[PDB]
Amino acid sequence: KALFEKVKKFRTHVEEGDIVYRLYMRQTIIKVIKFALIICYTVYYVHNIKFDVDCTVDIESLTGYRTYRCAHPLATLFKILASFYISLVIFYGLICMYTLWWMLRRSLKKYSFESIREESSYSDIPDVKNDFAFMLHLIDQYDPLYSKRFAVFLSEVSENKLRQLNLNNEWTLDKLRQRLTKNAQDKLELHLFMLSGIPDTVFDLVELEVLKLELIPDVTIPPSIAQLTGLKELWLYHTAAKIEAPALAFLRENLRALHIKFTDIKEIPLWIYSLKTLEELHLTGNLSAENNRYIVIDGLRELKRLKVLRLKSNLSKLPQVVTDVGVHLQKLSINNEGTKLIVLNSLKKMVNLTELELIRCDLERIPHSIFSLHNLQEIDLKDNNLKTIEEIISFQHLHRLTCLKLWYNHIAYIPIQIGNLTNLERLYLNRNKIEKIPTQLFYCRKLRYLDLSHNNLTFLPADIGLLQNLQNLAVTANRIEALPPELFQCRKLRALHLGNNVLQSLPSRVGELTNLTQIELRGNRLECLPVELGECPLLKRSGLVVEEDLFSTLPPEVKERLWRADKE
Amino acid sequence: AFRVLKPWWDVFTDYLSVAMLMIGVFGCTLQVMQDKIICLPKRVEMKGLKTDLDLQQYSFINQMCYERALHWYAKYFPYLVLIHTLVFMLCSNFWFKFPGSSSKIEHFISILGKCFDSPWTTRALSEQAKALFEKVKKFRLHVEEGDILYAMYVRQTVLKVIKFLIIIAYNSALVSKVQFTVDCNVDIQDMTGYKNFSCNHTMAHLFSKLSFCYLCFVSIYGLTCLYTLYWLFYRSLREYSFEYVRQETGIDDIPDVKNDFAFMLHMIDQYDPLYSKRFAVFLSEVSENKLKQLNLNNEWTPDKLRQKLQTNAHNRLELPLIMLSGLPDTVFEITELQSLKLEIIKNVMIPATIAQLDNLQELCLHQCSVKIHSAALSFLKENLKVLSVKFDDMRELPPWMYGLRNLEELYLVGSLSHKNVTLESLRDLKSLKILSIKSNVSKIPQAVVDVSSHLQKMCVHNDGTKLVMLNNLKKMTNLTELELVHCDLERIPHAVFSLLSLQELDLKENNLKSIEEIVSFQHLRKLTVLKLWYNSIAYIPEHIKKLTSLERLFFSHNKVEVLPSHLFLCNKIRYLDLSYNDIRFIPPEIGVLQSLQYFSITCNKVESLPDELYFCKKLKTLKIGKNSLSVLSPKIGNLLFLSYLDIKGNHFEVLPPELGDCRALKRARLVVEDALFETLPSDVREQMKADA
Amino acid sequence: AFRVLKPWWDVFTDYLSVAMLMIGVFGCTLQVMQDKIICLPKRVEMKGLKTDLDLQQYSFINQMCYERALHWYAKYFPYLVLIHTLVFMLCSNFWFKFPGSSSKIEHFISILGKCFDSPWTTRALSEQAKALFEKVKKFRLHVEEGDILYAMYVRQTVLKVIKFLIIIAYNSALVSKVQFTVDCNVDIQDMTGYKNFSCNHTMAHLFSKLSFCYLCFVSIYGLTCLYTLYWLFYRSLREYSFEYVRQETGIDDIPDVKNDFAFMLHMIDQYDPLYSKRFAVFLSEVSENKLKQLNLNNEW
Repeated sequence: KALFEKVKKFRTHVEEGDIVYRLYMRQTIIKVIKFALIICYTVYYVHNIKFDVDCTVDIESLTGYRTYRCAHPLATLFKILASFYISLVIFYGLICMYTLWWMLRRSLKKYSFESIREESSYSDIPDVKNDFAFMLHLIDQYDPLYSKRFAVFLSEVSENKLRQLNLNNEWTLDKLRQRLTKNAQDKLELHLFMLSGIPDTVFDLVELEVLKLELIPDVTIPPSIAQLTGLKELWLYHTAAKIEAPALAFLRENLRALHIKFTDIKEIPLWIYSLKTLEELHLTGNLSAENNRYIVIDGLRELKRLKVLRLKSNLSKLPQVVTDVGVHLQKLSINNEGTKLIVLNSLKKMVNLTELELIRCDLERIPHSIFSLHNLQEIDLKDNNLKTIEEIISFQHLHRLTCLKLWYNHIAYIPIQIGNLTNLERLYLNRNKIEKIPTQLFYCRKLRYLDLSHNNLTFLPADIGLLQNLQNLAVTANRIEALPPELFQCRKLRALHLGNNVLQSLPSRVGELTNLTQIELRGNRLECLPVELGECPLLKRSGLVVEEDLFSTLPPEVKERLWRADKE
Repeated sequence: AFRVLKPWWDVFTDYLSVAMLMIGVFGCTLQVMQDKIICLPKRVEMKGLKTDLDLQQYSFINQMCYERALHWYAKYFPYLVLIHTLVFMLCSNFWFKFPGSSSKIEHFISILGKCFDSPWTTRALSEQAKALFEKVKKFRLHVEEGDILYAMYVRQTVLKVIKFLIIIAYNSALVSKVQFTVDCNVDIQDMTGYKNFSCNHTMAHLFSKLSFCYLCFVSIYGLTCLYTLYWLFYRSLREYSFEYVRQETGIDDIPDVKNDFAFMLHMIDQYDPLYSKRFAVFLSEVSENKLKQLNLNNEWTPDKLRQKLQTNAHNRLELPLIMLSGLPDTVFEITELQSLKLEIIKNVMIPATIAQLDNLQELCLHQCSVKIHSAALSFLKENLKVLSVKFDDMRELPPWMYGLRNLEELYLVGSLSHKNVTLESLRDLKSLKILSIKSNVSKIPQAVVDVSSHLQKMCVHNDGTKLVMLNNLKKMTNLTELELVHCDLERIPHAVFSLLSLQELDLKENNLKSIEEIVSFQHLRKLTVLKLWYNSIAYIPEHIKKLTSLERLFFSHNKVEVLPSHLFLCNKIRYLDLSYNDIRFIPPEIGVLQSLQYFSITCNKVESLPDELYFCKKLKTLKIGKNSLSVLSPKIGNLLFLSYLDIKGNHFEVLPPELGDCRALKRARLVVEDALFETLPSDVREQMKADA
Repeated sequence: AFRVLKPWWDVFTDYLSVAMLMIGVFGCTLQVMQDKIICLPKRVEMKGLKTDLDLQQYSFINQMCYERALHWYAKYFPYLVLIHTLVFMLCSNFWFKFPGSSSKIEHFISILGKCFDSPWTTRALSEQAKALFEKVKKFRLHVEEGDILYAMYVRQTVLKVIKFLIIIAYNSALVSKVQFTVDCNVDIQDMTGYKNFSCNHTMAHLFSKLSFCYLCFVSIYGLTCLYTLYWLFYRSLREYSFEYVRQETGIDDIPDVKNDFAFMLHMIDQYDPLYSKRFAVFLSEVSENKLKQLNLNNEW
């Protein structure tokens, strides 16, 4: 890895330069021209070295003589030396001309580098620029193999493989074992997030039940995923991952749920339609397209075993393929999260549907097609800006109408037609502006759970004793200052969320709440806690949400038993 | 050590010096072997011209004319060149043969080579290096004070230039003086019979050519010297400014250097432009922070954090920090901590990893300059509910703490006024309910009025400063409990009278004496708690009877000499603190205090207690203290609810056994002398100590 | 071992000795090859002055007059320079060539290198060296009982200064004796018929200037030796108190050193003050206690 780092550093440093090439070219030019000059003038002047010379220095006042014949013994020897030296010069000049001609013909400012990568299929061996190609060519002149021995370290594939090896070395099965967690679904989860690649060791922990992937760059599933028997649900967040055929075959029968969170359409692998045991599918992100919307998801029809469906895509039209595949869907969830959706009457064709959730779809009204779903039992229409809900009378059609949610809306009044809807067992209409509770609401005696918090309600009708099946009610952030005695007539009331109201005093009949497990009184304008609150069998400090000062009004024995049950 | 200090001109000068040494030695050798003068007399079909002389006479004449006629510089040219080359070599090596500065040079070479050799520099630019960091700092502390090396190099270059100039200037004139031939008219006549002599020595013209070549070499030498000196007299090497490392790596450190470091760095850059880049990393402060953080993260273990994990004061899982240089990411792996305490930790940068600390509501900072990331700031804005901050000179205060809209409780320990409070606007603290400030604030800030629309409890406990402006405290509409300590007020303010929602009231260390404004405290019909701690109070008005809402009373450490009867009129008072006062007698009206559950008169002159004091059957805490009591009544056996009793330091003789009739009272809850407790029976003392 | 025992003046004296040795060799070579005395009878249109003498007579006259007339100092001067330079080199090397003190010198060099090489010294000033502490204390038990090394070095310095003084003293008087010309009267008459002879040898003036340069070098050597000897008898090298490690590092240990140890520390400080500082770490009792505490916390 440090070698790769130094390779990148050196490529940045020297690939630009083109300095050593220029200096060597200048030196070669100097050598060639100097050889030419000496081979010229030395051979010009070679003849002057002669054994016998004739000199007339004209010294007669000292000698009397004028002319002299003289002998230089080494002149033949110096002629031999000159011939030998100039032959050496000819050899040097031939070598230098060979070098310069080869350099000019070569054009070695860019290393071709394509033969080696073509032969070894190492496509990541780019041609390097000057001051790197020249030296590469020189080393090839010394030894071609040394080029390849460096080429593999300019190979990005090799660098990625080395990094993957280091990734596998780093991970220990124990760290993944401690990294295995339990979700809210009691499923062993190993969520891999911002991880470069797959370490195959994760395939040894077959106990993995849910795999969640986020910000993992385009990995490919190796066949060893076949060792992960317990995987049933999958979560992939923003990954255009690939797969292998054995992996696809294993997931074709060993996958139960799939969840995808994509920013772009391509982040969905196309082999998803080949998984035939998929039952729950979750998709997050804008899949909206123009003139080809709901066409990329056309393969859902191939997902015969698809039952559950969660959508978070800000859609405005119901997909055609989703409508066609809804024949075997038992639950459909859409979260347009602001975008208004038009059913186009295409929601009734999924008669097998049992649950339906449309949160923040800005419906503003109930289309009739919802009532056509005879198997529908629960329904949530949160943040659809619902002001008038008098259409509930058509809910007489649904004989298995178990629950309903219309919270986070503009509902300020309760239509009486809900009295027809006796099949209801739960209701949640909080975050609204409801001010009164009609007696007719108490005609749905099957009601068991309620959450009417954050409303203008200021009283509780005496007909609460009618709703004996009720066990949980929330009225937080309301104007409640009085509690009817009939509130205590439901002896099976388990837990209550009554905090943050204007309740002056709590009636002593709280002791009648024998099944009272959890109670919220924080924010109430209470002064003294009733002593009968301390006689409830299932009361605990955890189930007692109330301020300490108001709680201190309770008898000390009540406090001691509360703390003892807290420790036990 | 011996190669990295040599620029190109140094190498070229060294080569020229070697060539000049060869020239001088070869000239000396030729002078030794072949340099001889042949002499003949000058003045006189051709025939011989014999002068009838022998060979020894020839030799003597040659010696004499060589000594006389031959030019001295011509004879000494080889020695001259050798001497000058020796001087050049000696002065060129003397820079590194000078041990006093050569030690610094060698240390610089070692540190530069080690720093360039360190891979951590390459890692950071993208183990023991940290320890190596130490040496670098040591070096930059000791060697920046030098620069004598630079002056020495300047002196050496100047001397070399002067030598070259002199050599050229005089040898140019002296070269023409020599000739192949020569003549001498010495008084060899009458010793040989001849005076005029024509002579010559062979090596003359060859020496001339060699000298011309040597002078050209010295000319090139001087040109190199001039280039070097120009580069020395044009760049001002006294300071080296990087201005590229800061731009590239974004590290504003490595600001500059002294003269010596600049000289060495310039020489390194001339030798190689990248070794300086690799060397300056260990001088970088931010790189040093990166190395320290990495080493600390590797050294730290989450197990030690789990062990040091504890509960804070406000029952939250706290992870105190006492001395750290940064944030261990392992701390971010501990998501279960409900509190976090930082003490004396400067230069704190919180990344987005605070999102891991999901279950966090209280943060304790003690003398820490803490900066966040926008992601960390957002996570704290939506998750931080309690905050504890200690600052000393306001330099550790993070501005973003004023942007927390989910913050509920705030703790400050640090002066603001340093006369107005230097407080930023408390506008974004949209959930601030509790505010406790420890400062020396002079006037109450307007910023808290920006938060009083939902603020519930504001407290300022100064170190004795006198609170001047009471206008803002009148605006505390949503205030519920007010605590003012040591505010040097000396009088009851008009602002509290404008705070009707007050349920608790504190006037500790305010040194009040005349407290007759309880009529204006009847303006607070919710005044359940009112404190008058550490005051000069000695007088209780009748009108205190009008506060039926009173449920807790504090009058400890006051000048109250006699307590009045009307003081007992507020029956709803459950807590009574009359300790550390001048109270000697307890009026019997205390009998009406049936609901009174606390009564402390510790360190008073209490000499007797009426029986009606025992009529307070709900008294679960009784603290008489070191008073002047002499006897204890049996009636205290009727206090079946008494849990804590303190009568230590009194003059009791025998304690009545009826003390054992107090079921909730134990030996731990009873403060008596050894002899006092010994007066209790064996069964009573055993029941108080154990279950017998 | 062979490098850090040389202060700046020691290296200067080494260079001076090398120059003097080379000059003596050059003079000896010149004497061997070319040094010859030429002699002619002195007492006597201008023509030749033949004295009807042969070459054998020429050589014999040259021999006899060179043996007689030329100063013995002049003839032995290259040899004298060579001898004195050889004595200087021998006494320079003998300080380390005597095994009895050379063993202590080698042990000191090795222990100083090992101690300064230990990075725990830098750790304290900010592994196995703990055991090396024993050698340190063992070393402080052994060489501090010496100081005869100091006496030997003082003897060497005194002898070198004495040699320089004697060389200057008699060479100054002898320098003016050499002359280019000379005369000799021997009973070569009735052997050759002549008695008076004027003679000269070529080397004379060149050797005179050579002697001038040699005497200048001897003067420089004397100045260097004088500086060394003066420093020996001014700073009182028999005791060395650091007064810097104790003040800087805050360690009240390292009380003092003995004569030999003080002399060694003085010489090292002359070479480099910092090596002595890094070696003083292991003489520090506080540091040694800290290292023992660190080792004990590791081992426990």
